[PDB]
Amino acid sequence: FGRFTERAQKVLALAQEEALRLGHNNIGTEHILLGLVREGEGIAAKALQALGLGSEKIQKEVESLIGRGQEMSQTIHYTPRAKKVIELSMDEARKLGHSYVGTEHILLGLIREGEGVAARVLNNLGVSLNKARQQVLQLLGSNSNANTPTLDSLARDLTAIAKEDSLDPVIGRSKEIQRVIEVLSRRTKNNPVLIGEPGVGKTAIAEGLAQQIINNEVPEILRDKRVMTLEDRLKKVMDEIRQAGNIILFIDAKPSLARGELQCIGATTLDEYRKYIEKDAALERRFQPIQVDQPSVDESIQILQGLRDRYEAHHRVSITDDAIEAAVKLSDRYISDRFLPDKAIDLIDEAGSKVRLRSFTTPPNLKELEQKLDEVRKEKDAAVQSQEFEKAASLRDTEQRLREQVEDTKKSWKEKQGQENSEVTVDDIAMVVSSWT
Amino acid sequence: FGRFTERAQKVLALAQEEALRLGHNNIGTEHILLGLVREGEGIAAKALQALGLGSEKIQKEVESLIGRGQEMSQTIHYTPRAKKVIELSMDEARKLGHSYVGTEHILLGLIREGEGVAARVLNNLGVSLNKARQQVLQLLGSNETGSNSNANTPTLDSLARDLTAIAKEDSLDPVIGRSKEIQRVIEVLSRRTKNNPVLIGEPGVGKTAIAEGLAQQIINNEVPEILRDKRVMTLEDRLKKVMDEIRQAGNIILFIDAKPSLARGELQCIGATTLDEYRKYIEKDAALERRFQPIQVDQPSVDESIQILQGLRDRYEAHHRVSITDDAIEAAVKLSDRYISDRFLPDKAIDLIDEAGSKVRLRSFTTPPNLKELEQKLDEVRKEKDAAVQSQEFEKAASLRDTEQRLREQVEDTKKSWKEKQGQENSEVTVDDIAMVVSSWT
Amino acid sequence: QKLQFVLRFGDFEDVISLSKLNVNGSKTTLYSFENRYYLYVDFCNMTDEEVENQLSILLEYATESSISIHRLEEYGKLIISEHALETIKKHFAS
Amino acid sequence: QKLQFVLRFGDFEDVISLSKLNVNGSKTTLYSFENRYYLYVDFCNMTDEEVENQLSILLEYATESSISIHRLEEYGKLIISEHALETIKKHFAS
Repeated sequence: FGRFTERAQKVLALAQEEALRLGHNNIGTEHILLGLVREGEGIAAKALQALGLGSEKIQKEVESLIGRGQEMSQTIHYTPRAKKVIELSMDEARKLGHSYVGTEHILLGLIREGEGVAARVLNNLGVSLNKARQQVLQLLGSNSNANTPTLDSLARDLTAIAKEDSLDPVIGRSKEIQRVIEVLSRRTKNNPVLIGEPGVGKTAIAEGLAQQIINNEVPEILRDKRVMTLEDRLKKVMDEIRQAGNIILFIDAKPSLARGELQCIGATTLDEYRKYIEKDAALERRFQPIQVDQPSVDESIQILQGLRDRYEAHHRVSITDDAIEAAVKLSDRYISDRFLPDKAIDLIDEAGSKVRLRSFTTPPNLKELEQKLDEVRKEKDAAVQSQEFEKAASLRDTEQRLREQVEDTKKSWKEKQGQENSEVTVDDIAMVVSSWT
Repeated sequence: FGRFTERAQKVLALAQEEALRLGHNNIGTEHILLGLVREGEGIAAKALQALGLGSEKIQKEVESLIGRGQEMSQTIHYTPRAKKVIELSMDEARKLGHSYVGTEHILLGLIREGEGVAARVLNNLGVSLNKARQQVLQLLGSNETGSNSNANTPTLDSLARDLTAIAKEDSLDPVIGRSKEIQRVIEVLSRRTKNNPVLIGEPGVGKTAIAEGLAQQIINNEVPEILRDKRVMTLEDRLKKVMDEIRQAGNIILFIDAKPSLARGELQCIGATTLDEYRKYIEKDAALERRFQPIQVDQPSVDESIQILQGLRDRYEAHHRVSITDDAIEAAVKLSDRYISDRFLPDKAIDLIDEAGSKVRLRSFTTPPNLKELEQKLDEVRKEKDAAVQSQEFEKAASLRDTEQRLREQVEDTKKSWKEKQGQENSEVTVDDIAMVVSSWT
Repeated sequence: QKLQFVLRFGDFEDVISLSKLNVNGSKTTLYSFENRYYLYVDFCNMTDEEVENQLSILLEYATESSISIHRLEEYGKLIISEHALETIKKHFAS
Repeated sequence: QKLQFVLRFGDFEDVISLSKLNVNGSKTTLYSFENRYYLYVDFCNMTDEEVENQLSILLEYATESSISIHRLEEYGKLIISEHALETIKKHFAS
């Protein structure tokens, strides 16, 4: 119903291997379970080895509750239960940040929907349901003074946060950064206010100081200094600071005021800043401005490639380079009413979907079979409640001829993934624009 | 007094069967009771079999309190009590979502109005009144119509109409489009930048219509594997409570028309707000211009309008005159685009239709000829009859009452002569009805 | 247990209907008040079971009014004394 | 412990599937209601362990409806009595 590990995918098809090895006709939750302990190497497989549940012990209970074996094997499908069980492992992994399902999650997903044959194999093999979700769990896991208070989230620590080697590039606005520092030293117009048309770049300048203080060239006393970010918890945390002062605050959107320390970098617009200094005059005083020129066109390009990898998340990029060249250049002169790093990115996204979108569209003049198909099922129902079986079973053998019929032109539509899956070049990008201009 | 199950209707007429089998002249609550246990198969019938009350035990108490038997049978009617008992079962079913009355409800309806003969049969057969309403209850229950999944609990609870749901059992209207409009939503929704979409147009174009669009397509099935397995939904002390019970469940997309913990969780929206009102929100900025992000909703192509009407034509047959006439719809629509001229091209239409979509069912109900006068007359009578009856003046009423119903049947005969004002208008429709509506708007 | 009751009928015809039966060892008297007709029943000597019984029937045709019976005896409007049911049956059942 | 249950299948084919196995000492009857098909199972004499067992299987193919069973007996639509599974296996498994 999507994409999982090999281990998942193998374990699933492996249920089918077991579907037939016993001759049954629908693969229920009991076969998914055989699937897991029989690929013997998944985390799922590993766990079962713990509870005391080899393939030996299990299959004996199962055959002791179903056995042979109508070799029918008339191209089988799932149990509705097990289809639920699959829908579930997908969720038992949203619930774990695991970007992709695998052997464990499916075992997780079975417990969750406990009503079914697997579940009974075990409540029969003296293995309550929770002792089991446990075993899988115990095989997966995770990944400071005043920081105590601050260190909510509100408002994450740019500094130590990017001290952990954990930081990327980052491309500037390299002289945008350093002007944040002439100001963040002064004693005059001390606290710098970051004015520029919104974005991106802006948040990237403070991720700068962060990068700069730490590794490491910086000056007029600024070491071991964090940059931190993002009402019934208000000035609360703010007192962990009037009592220790290694800290710049990064703002987004207000002034509880220079009652003392408080080093902050300003998130505000060409005009929005004039919504401080007019009522005055903490502005011409404390707070003090600097602008975000739109990042260098060429710098613009090698900015995406960094988050190219990370949007690879929708299927096409990484690549093409020839694909980005577009996004960026189009914007700088061809409308051309934003900021030279923000725009480009947006464009990708239109296409950063618009391709997996066009990918999962609908087959040819193959609409009317759906309509035909519809009434047959219908015609089938009416007669079964009239029964009239044969006079219908006719009609089932007949609905089903049309079923596998349409599929082989919808599964024949991974014939359509190819003609755009991970295809990328300007082709897709600029047609985007025929609208915006 | 309406329509019930066979089982109901049979049990009721079955009271009458019993009315006469004993020769009595009015069927009271005692006969409705016999009616229930003697159709022996209704839920009502079934219950009585529980308390230890077969037809045998009952009819013996009843004959032990009335017996023969003036074969009069002069075309009988109810007891006023029992007429109450019937009015009641109708309510003992409103109180159960049961769209139609049946054997149980009538048994329910009896207990409720306990003053009467049935009630005593039982307070005599050592069967207090509540032990009885119980037995019926323990033979009906819930539904569970929804199939599922855990987190849906706090959520699907509130509030708030699970659009994916209404699109699952396919119990969902088309609806037209704005078909290329539904698509532009999924870009704005398959992203990472402008995560969340917002539709702006006159409000008007039943924007809310486009949303049901997803339900249908996310299901079967043309949409990125980037969005399969999700849910559309809509809409004070119930605060952060259920919203916490959702961030803790990523599979959710939402609908609004009016707050912002924006972008925080997977809290993903679809917004419907005026041409301008939005001006008044990105004006808030700039999590606005960021997270949420807009698309222009069109006043449907005039023809498109027509098709929307018909699709829910079969569904405005509720007010008794449609389906049809097509020729009439085209007017509802067409006149609006060019002639006044103050809305969206699909709301306007339906409003014309509804103006008329009772109006004619009404010209049906008007008072008959100047026979407003008869009733006026009949009144003066009762009085003479009545006030006379207080003086007596007895046989001075006998003929006075008789003088009365002489009138009445004459009245009701010409009051139901206006079923003809029905065959004339009822189920009509054509244009002329509309153009009226129109001229009565300018 | 009490052996005398006061009942109100919504419309007079309700009373005619009641008449068409058997009063039986039952003195009865009928008032007119607030446009609605009250009827006052008096059982001489009957078993409690026998009266809770009988009264059942009556309330197929009426309801039982909270009305102080002496309010009627004073401020009512008498129509038929003692044999109130009996009389309506005369002038009205056929 | 109770020994009779009422289950709802989403689509009919789910029922055919169930049929393709062993009913076993199991009387069973099948209704049609709200477009969805309910199925009513009745185990005569089985150990509780033996039934909690069996019922497991069933719900691989159904869910258990809160539905009052007498609602069906009255307001449902009968389709097959007593041997409900057995009959579907006849007209449908090959």
